[PDB]
Amino acid sequence: VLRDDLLEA
Amino acid sequence: MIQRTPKIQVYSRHPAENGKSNFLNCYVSGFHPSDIEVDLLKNGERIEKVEHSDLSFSKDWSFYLLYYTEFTPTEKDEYACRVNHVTLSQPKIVKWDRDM
Amino acid sequence: GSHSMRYFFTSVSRPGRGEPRFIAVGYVDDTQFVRFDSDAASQRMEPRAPWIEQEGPEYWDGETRKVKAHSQTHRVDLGTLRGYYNQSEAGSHTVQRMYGCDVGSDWRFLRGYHQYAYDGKDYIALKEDLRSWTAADMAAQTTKHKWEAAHVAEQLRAYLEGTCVEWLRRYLENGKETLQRTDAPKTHMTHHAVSDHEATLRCWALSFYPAEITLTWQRDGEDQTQDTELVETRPAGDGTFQKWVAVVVPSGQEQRYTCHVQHEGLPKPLTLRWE
Repeated sequence: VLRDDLLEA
Repeated sequence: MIQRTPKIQVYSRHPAENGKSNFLNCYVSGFHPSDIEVDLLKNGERIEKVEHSDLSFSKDWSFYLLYYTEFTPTEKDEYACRVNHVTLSQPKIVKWDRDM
Repeated sequence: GSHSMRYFFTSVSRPGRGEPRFIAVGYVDDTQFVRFDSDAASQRMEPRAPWIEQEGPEYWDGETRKVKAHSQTHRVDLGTLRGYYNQSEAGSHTVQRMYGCDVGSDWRFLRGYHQYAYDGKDYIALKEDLRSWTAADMAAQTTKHKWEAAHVAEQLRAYLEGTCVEWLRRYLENGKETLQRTDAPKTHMTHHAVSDHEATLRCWALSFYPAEITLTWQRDGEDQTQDTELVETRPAGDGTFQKWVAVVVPSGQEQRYTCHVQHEGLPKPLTLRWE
């Protein structure tokens, strides 16, 4: 399962 | 903008014998960037029913793909893979050798 | 033995017109099980292994939501990084991301990973402790600061030690028939005369899984690397892998040379002799 959220760089 | 040229292997899925059905593979790897043109040829003619794997990459960030099609090796027919990439001045063509 | 779950993401800007081309693939060990392609019609995460088809519609709805969100993050990042590196709006650039987790033989969390590249070079990576970051250059120091202030590492670690492992354990169980089966290499040797006086011996390993393998030649029981040749391990296309190593030898002296094969699927390494 994918991570629920990715923060922008 | 580091560009790495594709490494190419052409081979069959199963040990080949004339007249017997098989799959022709062209494995391209080690390249960057990802845009790439890959065709399989039968006696120079582009084979139309050709599929490829989903784009992925190795730990050094270079990309790899597998292109493939069903085929039936014969005594006279030449099979090959044609590859063009921004790193190449013109398409590179690699012939299928039964023993490699 | 350990097992791994990894997701690989590639985003490529297309400045001329429109959003980046985005491709996501998920693997358990050497087996791809899901994919998303921004250019495909479905606009859905799609199955690529039978055992993931066990998951119902809620699974696909969930993964699709997240992977679309991932694609937006990467599109924004391409914009941001173009600015950090003072690049024109004209060129095409690439972001790549890989994250995932391993479990050990005890089926417990072993390792976590999260790494990020720009134009095929390291940009920023989570360290082995899952608590801090490695920035490759000064642009990446900016991202490092932002992620530290936002406590990204702590949220990532929770996912890697928790959710990530738990689903990996589930996939391994559901796909046990293939994911947990080792396929030992089918091995053989071919012989080719290259002259009246020399021959090539080629030692073949076929239909093996997982990909990791070691093939080597010995002469009279010592390793031989001179006058050899050895192709990179390559996919057969049916989920297994292939490799060969070759040596050139004086005709009639073939019996001196042995091919040695090491693979997880073999309780003991194999030794082949040209008979």
